[PDB]
Amino acid sequence: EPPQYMIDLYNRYTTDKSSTPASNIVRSFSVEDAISTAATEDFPFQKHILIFNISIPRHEQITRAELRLYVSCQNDVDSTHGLEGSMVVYDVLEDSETWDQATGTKTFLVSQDIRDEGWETLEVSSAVKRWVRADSTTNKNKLEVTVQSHRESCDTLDISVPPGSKNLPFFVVFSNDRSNGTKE
Amino acid sequence: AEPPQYMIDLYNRYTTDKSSTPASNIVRSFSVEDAISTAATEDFPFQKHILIFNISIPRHEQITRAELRLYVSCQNDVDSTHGLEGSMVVYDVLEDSETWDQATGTKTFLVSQDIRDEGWETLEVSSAVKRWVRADSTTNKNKLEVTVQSHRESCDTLDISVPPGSKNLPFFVVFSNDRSNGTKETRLELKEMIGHE
Amino acid sequence: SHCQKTSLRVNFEDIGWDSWIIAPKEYEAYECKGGCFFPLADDVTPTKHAIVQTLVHLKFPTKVGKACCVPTKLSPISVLYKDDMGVPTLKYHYEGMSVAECGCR
Amino acid sequence: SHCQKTSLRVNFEDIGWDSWIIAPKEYEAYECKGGCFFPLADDVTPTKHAIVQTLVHLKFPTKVGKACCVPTKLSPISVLYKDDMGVPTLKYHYEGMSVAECGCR
Ligand SMILES: *[C@@H]1O[C@H](CO)[C@@H](O[C@@H]2O[C@H](CO)[C@@H](O)[C@H](O)[C@H]2NC(C)=O)[C@H](O)[C@H]1NC(C)=O
Ligand SMILES: *[C@@H]1O[C@H](CO)[C@@H](O)[C@H](O)[C@H]1NC(C)=O
Ligand SMILES: [Zn+2]
Ligand SMILES: [Zn+2]
Ligand SMILES: [Zn+2]
Ligand SMILES: [Zn+2]
Ligand SMILES: [Zn+2]
Ligand SMILES: [Zn+2]
Ligand SMILES: [Zn+2]
Ligand SMILES: [Zn+2]
Ligand SMILES: [Zn+2]
Ligand SMILES: [Zn+2]
Repeated sequence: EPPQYMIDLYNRYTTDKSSTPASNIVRSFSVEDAISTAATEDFPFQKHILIFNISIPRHEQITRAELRLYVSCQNDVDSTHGLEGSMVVYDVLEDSETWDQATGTKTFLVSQDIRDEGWETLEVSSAVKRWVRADSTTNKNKLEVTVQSHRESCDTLDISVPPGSKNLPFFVVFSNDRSNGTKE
Repeated sequence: AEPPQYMIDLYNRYTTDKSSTPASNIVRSFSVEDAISTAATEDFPFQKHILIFNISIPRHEQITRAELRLYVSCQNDVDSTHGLEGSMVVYDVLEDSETWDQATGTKTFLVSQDIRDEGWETLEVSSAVKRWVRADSTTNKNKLEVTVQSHRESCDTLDISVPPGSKNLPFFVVFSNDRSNGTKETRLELKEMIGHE
Repeated sequence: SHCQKTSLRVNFEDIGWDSWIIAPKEYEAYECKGGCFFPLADDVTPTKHAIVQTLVHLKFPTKVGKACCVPTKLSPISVLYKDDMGVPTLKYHYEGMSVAECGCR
Repeated sequence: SHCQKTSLRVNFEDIGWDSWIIAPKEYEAYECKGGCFFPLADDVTPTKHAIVQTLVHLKFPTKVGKACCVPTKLSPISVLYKDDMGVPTLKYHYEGMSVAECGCR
């Protein structure tokens, strides 16, 4: 059930004992729900609205947050013509029940050019910091990821998302205690 | 021997239901070790007393206040019912000399005190003790000179009770606190208990 | 029983501390009586090691002992005494003389 | 004896903490064995109350027990585990898991 990333981090932290981590507390948050929209002529890219349930104690000061995605050409024929593209993640402030990027209000986080099939790491600490300080006005705690394939590439270059069950997205929040371990 | 009742009275004061907690947590009493007394002369018409103490306060302690308590009394004199009036001054002795008392050496003025009633007087001489703690090992201190000046209509032999007498001798009262707010002091307290254990 | 603070008056002559303690000659020192039995509740402020060892005790009671009931916080008292050099010393806060809280460690 | 730190390996399967502790599977928690017998030396960092209570026990062994040998300082370990919500949590310093120093209290 826990990601191998978390286990690798433990092995990393316990191996390199001569080097202390920048963040003492690390948590893993799997995706709660996903709304996927295929590419259209008006919007030639894959749209994914990812909903998480990140809840970090207020006595904790978060340092860094990672969004790990599995980029893969979804088992298509004639995929051997190459594999090149890019993906962009936006922090969603205002949503709407029509389409994905074709509505709402977003703040740009990270742009990532992709090549190798596999896991990518996107530093989206900014959004999580905004999610902790919710202020209860806008419906957040969610973000949208778009996957753009370059010319002469895979038809369905995308990230593995629900309702699939293999290599699903998840958050990694790096945090430390403000009271230096007293309250935590 | 036993500690002065002044220390006991301070304890009783602290243990009684006082609404005011003391300014200093640590209080010590240091009796006089030796005293050099010179009677009044024509050149210097006053009683001269050089008082030597053995005050030793830990360097981890920050002292707040020091009191020099003296017993002013007309020393069993004839015509002692003619009054008791005068003044006394204490100097921190910087440089000494084996000739006379005030007629030599180097002094820093501390306290001037007009006296009337026979009994104990209290002189706030915190200044001198602070210099004694910060010795710097250059000048010979840890001692002070007290002079007693009698007025016209007073006792013939107005003085303070000092050695070689044995009644109501002078003593120091040092009010102190710990610099590390009790961290370093309680450590030295503990090592004392294991020694007493 | 259960780890809790109990009363305990200490006369210094009985322990021989009358040889240097001028006052109060006798005081309330308190005592932590009782045992640290499973489960360890919040009222003894157990540490993780105390919790671990207790759980180990349940598993191996013949090899590993339970946590001990000890003073967690200590309160000072007013003490008038003589220094090692014989110097009369009065301390309004003489730290660590009486039990404030008890706990399992 | 002498209040001292001894070895103590803790398998989380034995205490049932394998249900939430992902890593490690077992660790060195250490243990404070021995008794606080007179006199209490510097090497057990005795408190004034511990000294008092020890002297009282010698005087009144039927009324007052000796000080207990307990962990004075505790050292953290690295722990990977699941939160109450099932959230995988990794803590480089999981405080209070192993004994650093022992002492008399
Ligand atoms: C997301 O996490 C939050 C925790 O903050 C969950 O909120 C709980 O929801 C239940 C639902 O009845 C309440 O009874 C609890 O009181 C809530 N806890 C808090 C701390 O508010 C929420 O259920 C989670 N969502 C999902 C889909 O798992
Ligand atoms: C004076 O006090 C010091 C404190 O450091 C002590 O060592 C010394 O024995 C004392 N001397 C006399 C004569 O009391
Ligand atoms: Zn927290
Ligand atoms: Zn195709
Ligand atoms: Zn590009
Ligand atoms: Zn003349
Ligand atoms: Zn001191
Ligand atoms: Zn005058
Ligand atoms: Zn006059
Ligand atoms: Zn006259
Ligand atoms: Zn038991
Ligand atoms: Zn205090």
